Amino acid sequence: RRLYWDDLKRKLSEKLDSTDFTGTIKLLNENSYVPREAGSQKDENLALYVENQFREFKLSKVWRDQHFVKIQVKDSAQNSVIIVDKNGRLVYLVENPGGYVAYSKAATVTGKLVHANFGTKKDFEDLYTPVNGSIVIVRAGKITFAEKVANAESLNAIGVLIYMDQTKFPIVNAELSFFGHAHLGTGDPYTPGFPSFNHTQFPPSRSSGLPNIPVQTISRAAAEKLFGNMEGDCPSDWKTDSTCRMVTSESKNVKLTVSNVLKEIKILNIFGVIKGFVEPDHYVVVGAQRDAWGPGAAKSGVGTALLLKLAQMFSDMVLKDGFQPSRSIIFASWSAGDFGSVGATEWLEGYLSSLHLKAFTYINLDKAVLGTSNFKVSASPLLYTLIEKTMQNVKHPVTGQFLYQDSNWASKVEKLTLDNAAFPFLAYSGIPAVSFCFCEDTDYPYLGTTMDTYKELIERIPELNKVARAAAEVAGQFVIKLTHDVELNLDYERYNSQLLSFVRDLNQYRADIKEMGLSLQWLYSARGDFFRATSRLTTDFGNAEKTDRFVMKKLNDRVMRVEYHFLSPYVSPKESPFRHVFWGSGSHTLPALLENLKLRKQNNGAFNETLFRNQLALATWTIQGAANALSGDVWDIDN
Amino acid sequence: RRLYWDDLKRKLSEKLDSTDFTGTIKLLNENSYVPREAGSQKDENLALYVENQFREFKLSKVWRDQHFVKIQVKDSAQNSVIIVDKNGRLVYLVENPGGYVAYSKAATVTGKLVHANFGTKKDFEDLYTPVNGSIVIVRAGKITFAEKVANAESLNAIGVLIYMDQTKFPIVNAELSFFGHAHLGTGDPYTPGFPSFNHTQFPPSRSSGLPNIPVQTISRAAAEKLFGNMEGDCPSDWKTDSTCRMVTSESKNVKLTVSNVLKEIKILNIFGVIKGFVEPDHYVVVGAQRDAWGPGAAKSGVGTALLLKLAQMFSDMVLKDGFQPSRSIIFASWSAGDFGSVGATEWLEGYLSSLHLKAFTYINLDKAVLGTSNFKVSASPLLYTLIEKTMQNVKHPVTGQFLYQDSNWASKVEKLTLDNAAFPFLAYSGIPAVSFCFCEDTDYPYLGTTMDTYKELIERIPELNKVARAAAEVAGQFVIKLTHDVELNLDYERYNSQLLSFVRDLNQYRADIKEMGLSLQWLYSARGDFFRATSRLTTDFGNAEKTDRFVMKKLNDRVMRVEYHFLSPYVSPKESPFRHVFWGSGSHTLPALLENLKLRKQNNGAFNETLFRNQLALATWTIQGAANALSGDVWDIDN
DNA sequence: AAAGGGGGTGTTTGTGCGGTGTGGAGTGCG
DNA sequence: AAAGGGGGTGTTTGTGCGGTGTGGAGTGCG
Ligand SMILES: *[C@@H]1O[C@H](CO)[C@@H](O[C@@H]2O[C@H](CO)[C@@H](O)[C@H](O)[C@H]2NC(C)=O)[C@H](O)[C@H]1NC(C)=O
Ligand SMILES: *[C@@H]1O[C@H](CO)[C@@H](O[C@@H]2O[C@H](CO)[C@@H](O)[C@H](O)[C@H]2NC(C)=O)[C@H](O)[C@H]1NC(C)=O
Ligand SMILES: *[C@@H]1O[C@H](CO)[C@@H](O[C@@H]2O[C@H](CO)[C@@H](O)[C@H](O)[C@H]2NC(C)=O)[C@H](O)[C@H]1NC(C)=O
Ligand SMILES: *[C@@H]1O[C@H](CO)[C@@H](O[C@@H]2O[C@H](CO)[C@@H](O)[C@H](O)[C@H]2NC(C)=O)[C@H](O)[C@H]1NC(C)=O
Ligand SMILES: *[C@@H]1O[C@H](CO)[C@@H](O)[C@H](O)[C@H]1NC(C)=O
Ligand SMILES: *[C@@H]1O[C@H](CO)[C@@H](O)[C@H](O)[C@H]1NC(C)=O
Ligand SMILES: [Mg+2]
Ligand SMILES: [Mg+2]
Ligand SMILES: [Mg+2]
Ligand SMILES: [Mg+2]
Repeated sequence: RRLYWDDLKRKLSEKLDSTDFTGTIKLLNENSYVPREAGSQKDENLALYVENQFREFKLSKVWRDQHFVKIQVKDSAQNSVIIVDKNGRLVYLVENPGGYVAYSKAATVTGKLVHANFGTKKDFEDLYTPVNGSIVIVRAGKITFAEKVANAESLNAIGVLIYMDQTKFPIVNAELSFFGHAHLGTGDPYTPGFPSFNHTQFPPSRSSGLPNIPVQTISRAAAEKLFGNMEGDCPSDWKTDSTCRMVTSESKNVKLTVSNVLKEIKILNIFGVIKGFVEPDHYVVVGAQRDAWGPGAAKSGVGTALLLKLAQMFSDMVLKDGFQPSRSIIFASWSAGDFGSVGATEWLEGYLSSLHLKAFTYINLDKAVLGTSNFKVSASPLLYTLIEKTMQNVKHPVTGQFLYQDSNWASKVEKLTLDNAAFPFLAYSGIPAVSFCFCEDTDYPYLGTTMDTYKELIERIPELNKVARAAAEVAGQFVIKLTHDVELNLDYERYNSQLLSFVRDLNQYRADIKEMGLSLQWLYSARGDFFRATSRLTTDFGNAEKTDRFVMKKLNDRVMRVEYHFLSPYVSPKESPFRHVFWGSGSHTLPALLENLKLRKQNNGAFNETLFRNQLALATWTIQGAANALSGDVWDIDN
Repeated sequence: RRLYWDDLKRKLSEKLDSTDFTGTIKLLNENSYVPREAGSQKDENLALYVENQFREFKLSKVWRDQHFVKIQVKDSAQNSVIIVDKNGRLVYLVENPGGYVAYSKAATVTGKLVHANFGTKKDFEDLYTPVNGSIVIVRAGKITFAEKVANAESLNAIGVLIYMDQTKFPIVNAELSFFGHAHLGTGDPYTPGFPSFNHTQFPPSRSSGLPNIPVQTISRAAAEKLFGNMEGDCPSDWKTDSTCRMVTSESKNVKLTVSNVLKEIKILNIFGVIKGFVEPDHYVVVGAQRDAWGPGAAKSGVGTALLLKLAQMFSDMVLKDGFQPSRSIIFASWSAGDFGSVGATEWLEGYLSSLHLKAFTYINLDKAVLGTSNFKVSASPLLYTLIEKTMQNVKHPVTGQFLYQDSNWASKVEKLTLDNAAFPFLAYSGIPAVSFCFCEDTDYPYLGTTMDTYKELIERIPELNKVARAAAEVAGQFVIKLTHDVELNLDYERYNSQLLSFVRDLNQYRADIKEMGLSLQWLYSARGDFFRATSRLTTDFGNAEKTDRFVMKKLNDRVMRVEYHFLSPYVSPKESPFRHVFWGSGSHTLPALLENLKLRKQNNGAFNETLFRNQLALATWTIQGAANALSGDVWDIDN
């Protein structure tokens, strides 16, 4: 190898030092590209610009991907929130919101309005007033809109109102309207599990994650108007405004009118590839959402700029600096990401067989520059060692210190959530995924609104160029170290900590497990067997000669199957897309098993004996099968 | 390569010429090994003998596999079939059968007895007397017992009686009792989809294929006694005995008492491996059922003898003749095969992650010598070219002619059925599977009875040694050509015929498809795309250098994914184990789509519009995704 | 009979071929 | 207090360690 890690890192750094990220973001926030709603003309214009840029970079191949998806848009009739008397007579209009929640059911609901803090399950459980047959008003944040709506609907609430409170969203003007989607999932909600291509002819199907109650986003002024008609006083545990109130007066009601209409649109996914020199059929996917409801400077402008600049720099290094990737690099520009990563999920569903054990890592650039105080990572454990090594190399954009300051950062990593485009890659496809951001201690206030302009981003983050340079540096080092080395730099040994944590959590209910005719010895043995398999694999890697391309291919295939073997092989990928037992959603996951067992502990009566027994069996054998497959040949398994 | 195909074929032939198959079968039918019911002491003794033989052959590794499965056995109380009056009073006992149907519901049912020909759906549809609230009596054969019971149960019959008629089973004595199982599936019916290991702790689960009505096998004398109390005359279209009758007299009823009890038993799967010299992690599995209800000479003795002799010959060639397999060879001795390939299916479920894309072919030796007139093959299309090449080489055991006599043999190959141990490998695991037999035009009469002794086999098939030698020759040539060549000898191009046949069958309902807002252009394009992918792969194989181990590994992996890509990625592997869209069972298969569309054509009212639309979408995209994955890299797909 | 349709084969993938009235490769009939 | 239990850590996978009353690696208390 003419270029080693040090020389290639230096080349990446000197490419970054002469890159104008601020100019690219400013160009992406031009009037020719905003507003940039999914399937619009501006979205298609930016897709064509991205495609022409990928062609200008002289990538190995540039190709398009058209999907026809169903999304919700505002009707000609305006959604309205209205205070009505006990007899339904008009009192006074509250607000005709400018924003809306996509995939909210188009319906009119009237009833009492009661306040939940954030819509989390703890907020609903610890709430004095029962939320049934009543509209719940929740504050935006701490969970996705879909989670809030699902939690409210599971308690038989007839509607949801969402607003951004002053404390958590210190926006100066209270009339600002924002956008979200209430689909508890990813992709097109009307083509669950299948690619939504013309080939399917779009059969009548409907995802179970679609809400059945109206959902509406209202401005802070509208929320204060509603609180003016309420009585209860919010608890101090909710660090919210003093104007916030709990329950509507007994002589008033709220009529929520939602009339969003489904629209079928064409979304483009733009791809470019830098084909590898040793193993081109294996690749790292680098993706960034392109669409945005408003201007989307931080929502999609920063990610698209990072994608374009990374593609340019990597093409320059491969073509001019002599960089020779062993694997390929795919640069993906997703569309319809504001509706739940629709483009990425439909691409994953369309090409699942082609991406199976070929794409071994997804890097998400969405909202990578969102602030400057903290560097936050949510990723698969396989990427923890790579992230730690990158953090020890990349300096902080503002302070001269390296990003690696906390030795225990890995124990504070948040699980990937539905709002992240890396979640479909990890939980559904079993491809290790990483999402990182430079963020503050608080959520970005303008994210998802009409004030998410480039001017606001450059005002909130002066020296945005350096922060974007640092984000592109960590992403480029990810790509280089995942693609140039003879080893994949995926740490299968990091799942030993995950299994230990699961065993420790499950040991809290040993009395409950002993009350049933069950035992934890099989899960203990599975944890030990997985550790032994990882140690065997590390010994094999150490013994193998690096120049021997065959044995290293075998070992790298064993490493690539690690994340796939944690997808549940017992649930329907159509009904339960997120089959990952660690990071997926559904009763097949380990957290669901722990939740069911905790329900048994509380003696609430909602515990399901048979469901828990099946969960324990399937989880135990999923872990044991992952260990067995990682160990080696079928005859080498101990039992 | 010191040894080429000709020299190695000659070595195999000269090893076979000095092999005593008759002696091995006679030894396996000794009193120390019969009767050999699953989980019994004789079954364990034969498992230990097989393990000691594998160790004596000096195979690379010999290992065991213990499963604890639930099977049905006869109670202390005898099952009885009784003729009763209209008031339920005893008339006279018909028979206390010596055999039974495993997994039949233990219940007592009384009602009218009506005759269906074989229990096939056509037999029930074309039957004058409605079979509801009545016991149906069917002839054994032409479909599995489970299929008969499911067909009867779907029409609300309260019980099933099975007998072997004189015409189809020319057994001299009419008192012979036989055995079967009524589980519409494979594996342990009480651990559906999961390995049934101690790790699962055996949660409360139940397969949907278990019948809910009593099922009993009765002797021919008992059936004639029952027909003596019947009135109707069977149609001449049923080529059955003249004694057969249709419907019970109006003044008589049949009381069927079944009291089978579940028993948990330990079954052993004995394995031996001959590790390859180039790609040991990939292997061909050669399997044979060991257990049998009776003596099981043809049911399990012949297959086990063939397995032992093949293992001996291949170990001798690898150790003494210099044969150097590129891949490995696994010799598997399954147990509990009489209950629906329980051992093989539980092994597949236990090690699904380890066998995934590692086992690329399963060869089934069960009932390979069952006669001498015909050579019958049921296999995956990927193995059709290998089977044809083997047939052109192997001479017929009796006549000097080669096995390949009919040029159109491939169009007459029967689909693998539930009674075959290769069916779980093909339909569930996506591993190409082959089952062959030397059989007559009629079913083996003693198969599954207490007269399936070695004496009957040697009387019915004189020169059994030569027929067993020919069966071992075709199996050994299968193993050699699948394992020695640098190419896998799997013909992906044979699925072009399957897709053409599917398109031709679907073209019969173009008017019905046009009546709905549907089109077949996507399936036509999928067929063409799959052909283009296969042609591209053949061109790549021709261009690639054989000595280049890396590119050939890549191409062979592309070939190995072919059968796996035809498993439906949209159904639950637990609820629908047989996910193969061609050879599986369920609404996800292409035959199910055709059946639904035919239901639309008949205007019966049972057609499901939404189900058919989803079926068409999912089948179209399964075929298109298989084509896309076979074509190559994701960027090389045309659209 | 005459102008246009559905139903048709089966390797050169072919899904076309609707305009001519049989024929691309294979092939009908109102 | 004394003999035996459930609950406990967290790399040397550790699932053990129940008999001693704290300790394997880490570590309580009736
Ligand atoms: C694929 O399906 C989409 C719709 O799902 C088709 O697009 C529509 O085409 C009709 C007729 O041309 C137009 O009236 C609609 O406005 C289109 N919808 C959109 C969202 O553009 C498309 O034509 C289909 N493609 C193919 C090749 O059949
Ligand atoms: C507990 O979970 C089991 C599933 O493990 C539920 O049983 C299922 O019930 C549905 C109908 O509601 C059936 O279609 C399934 O076949 C059942 N599965 C099994 C394995 O029994 C059961 O209903 C749950 N209990 C409660 C109280 O919700
Ligand atoms: C695995 O489970 C089986 C039963 O499913 C256990 O075997 C039973 O063990 C009990 C107690 O030793 C005996 O009374 C039964 O007769 C056994 N059943 C059979 C069919 O043999 C077995 O002990 C379990 N293995 C482990 C290691 O726990
Ligand atoms: C036709 O098939 C559909 C499935 O494609 C059936 O609809 C399902 O009905 C069950 C309850 O019976 C629900 O749990 C499923 O969610 C439904 N699925 C869908 C996609 O709708 C439908 O019932 C069938 N029709 C008939 C008459 O049997
Ligand atoms: C909520 O449930 C309680 C208990 O059944 C019921 O009394 C109450 O009326 C319900 N709420 C509404 C708005 O009906
Ligand atoms: C079978 O169904 C028909 C139609 O409902 C009914 O009349 C008849 O009684 C049923 N058979 C029995 C044995 O009840
Ligand atoms: Mg036509
Ligand atoms: Mg012609
Ligand atoms: Mg303990
Ligand atoms: Mg210590």
